[PDB]
Amino acid sequence: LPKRKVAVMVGYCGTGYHGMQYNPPNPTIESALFKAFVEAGAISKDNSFMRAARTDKGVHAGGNLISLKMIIEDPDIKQKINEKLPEGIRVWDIERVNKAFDCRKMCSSRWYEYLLPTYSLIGPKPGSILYRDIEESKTELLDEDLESKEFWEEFKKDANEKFSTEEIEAILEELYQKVKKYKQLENAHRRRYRISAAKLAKFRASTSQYLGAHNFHNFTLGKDFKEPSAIRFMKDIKVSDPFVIGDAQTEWISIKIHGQSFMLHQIRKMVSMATLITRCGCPVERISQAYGQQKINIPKAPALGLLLEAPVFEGYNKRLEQFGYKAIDFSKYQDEVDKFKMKHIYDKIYKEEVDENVFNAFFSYIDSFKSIFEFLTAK
Amino acid sequence: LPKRKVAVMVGYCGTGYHGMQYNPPNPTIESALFKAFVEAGAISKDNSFMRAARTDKGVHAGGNLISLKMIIEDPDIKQKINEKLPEGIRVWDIERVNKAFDCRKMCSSRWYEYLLPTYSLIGPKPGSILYRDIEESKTELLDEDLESKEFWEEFKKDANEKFSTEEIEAILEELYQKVKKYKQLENAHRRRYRISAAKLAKFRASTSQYLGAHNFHNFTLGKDFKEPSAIRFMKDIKVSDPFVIGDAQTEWISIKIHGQSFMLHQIRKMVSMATLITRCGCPVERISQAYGQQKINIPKAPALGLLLEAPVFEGYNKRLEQFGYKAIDFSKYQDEVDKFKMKHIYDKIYKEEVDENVFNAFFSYIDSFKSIFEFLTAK
RNA sequence: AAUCGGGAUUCC
RNA sequence: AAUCGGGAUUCC
Repeated sequence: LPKRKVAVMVGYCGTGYHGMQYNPPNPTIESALFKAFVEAGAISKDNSFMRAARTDKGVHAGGNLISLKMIIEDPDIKQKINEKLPEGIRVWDIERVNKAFDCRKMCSSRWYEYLLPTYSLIGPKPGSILYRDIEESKTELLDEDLESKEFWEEFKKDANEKFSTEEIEAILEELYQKVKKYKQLENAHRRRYRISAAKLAKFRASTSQYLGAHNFHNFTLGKDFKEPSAIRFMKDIKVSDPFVIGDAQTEWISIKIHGQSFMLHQIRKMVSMATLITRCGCPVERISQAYGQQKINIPKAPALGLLLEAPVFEGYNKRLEQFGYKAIDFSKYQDEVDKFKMKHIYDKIYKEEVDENVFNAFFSYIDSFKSIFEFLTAK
Repeated sequence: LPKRKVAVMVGYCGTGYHGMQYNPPNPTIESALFKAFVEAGAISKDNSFMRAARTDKGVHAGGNLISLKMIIEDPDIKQKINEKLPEGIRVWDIERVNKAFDCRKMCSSRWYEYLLPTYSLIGPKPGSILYRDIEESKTELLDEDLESKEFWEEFKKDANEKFSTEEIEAILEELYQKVKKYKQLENAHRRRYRISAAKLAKFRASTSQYLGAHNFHNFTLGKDFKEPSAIRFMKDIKVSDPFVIGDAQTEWISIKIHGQSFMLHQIRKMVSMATLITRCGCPVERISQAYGQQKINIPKAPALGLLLEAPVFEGYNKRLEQFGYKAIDFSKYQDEVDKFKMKHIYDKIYKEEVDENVFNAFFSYIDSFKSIFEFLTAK
């Protein structure tokens, strides 16, 4: 059998793996793919290549690309690779490429998707360091939050009807059980929340303010203003209408992002900054100042909701001849990709939000901390 | 089938797991054991217990204890659990216990074992921040290192005979390949090393200075002097004679430690401090001052060499009646445990040292850093 | 991606 | 045990 270069389109669930890039001994998506290539009979041995995107730990992807030389001679090869692969990783197709094709260089654009529970937009709890800081803004009258005021007031109403004035604001048998029941009560109060139209409008205003070509040095752990890479371009960004899904009936929103290229954890930093602005009520224009002088520390959002929709290859497509090599279009798989998304990615995100408590953790930590200086009605 | 409380003795390889304690969704030794209990038919469902030691991520254990109620009615049950378990986790035996038995409380003592490559004792490289600091000690004449002087001089001799004055002390095709070949040369020079008797004597002197009852606040990430837990007692500690094992013919030493109880990463902090004292040549008595006033930051050693030999249960053994319940003695399995050690733990440590480059990483990082103030011939 | 020094949260 | 703010190393 001869060697033949080829490109493999793949989809996977990022949960339970240490990223896309091969990095032993920790199990990675590439490691599992390689293990499935020798079980189907397309790889030789020893060692060896490129990839469209290097998705971080836990990040899923409806679409990703690898490029390698394999024995593409068996008519039923992709079926064998899929039978030798776990249910959470699928190979959509195997299309041939040329020697000039570079997976990292010829990546024109990228489509990402972030699932976000709507209760992430509720303001901080009374008694938190961020609330008292926003309260300390009672000098310069900023924004006022009447929505989260009624939410936390209703939670305090429910707590006094379920507890009997237990000073359970202290921890380190039944007191453990009391505090756990209290935390479960807060989590259920968050999961019962239904977002308004004004909060969604503010969130979409910030997301729209992300659009265009800007310096994104404050949305990455990297060099500052006078760096080349910091300038990047967002082509499209859309926050979907909220929807309720799951047994717990949590409410979610889907943020679809279209970009040229991306920095380290740029998407998560952007989504976190948007949620932080929407939460306290800081002026939406304060996001533009994040492009400005003073460097700020914004923590990136949980990687659980991050999902790489698809990489685009406009440059390689146009430069392709009329006959001989097919174009790289991910829209030609939308049926199987949508089914796999719904089954293995989306449902896993819902279950892991309900159990692993990722998004509750993230914002219970934001209130106890650097980034407060930006959203403190003064910077 | 009725419920029956029991204690399971277990052994495992820590590589590829996130610790002993059950912590989903990350795969743990307890998670794999539970998955193997329902595949053999000893657990019901839903959820649920104690454990002798909570071994950190990557740490292996020739012996560990769990306690749970299971259906111990099938005569060939342990064989089924072992057939339903990966090769890297074994159940040695399943002996019954009483309701009073507490795995964490009645743990009398613990035997740990650390495998350490001898090249960890070689002093810092010329041009490192720690060398120049030890060089800055050319005022107060401390210790002088003639052993590592000839080692690094011989490496510089070999580099000039293999390279042609390439200023490859700069990085960020072939220059990458040049630097990689240079680093492989340094690693091979370390692996060819054979420890002397004086260095081993100094290492054993420090290890012996660990013995007795002392305040170990500087050997844990925790509270300082005026804390209760900091006082702990070491009963026995022995560094074995060096031995050469493996295809790469690396030289190792085995440090066996016997203690009452242990703090967070106490063993690794102790081993790292011993190696740090032996390396630069700081006075062995400086380890005693680590029990003293000034708090110091000592980084814990790689968890790869750490191996929990066995927990002891002297209190539960003596308080046991003459008939009815068997004593918890781990020495009754030494054959199978030694075979499993040699095959799955020790060989894995050797392979992971050669490949994953753990111990080379650790000490190449010590030279570039807080802890230098202790071993700088002045504190 | 992994390790380590500290600071913080969630599950333990 | 996991996440995050920075500082450092190893493999990339």
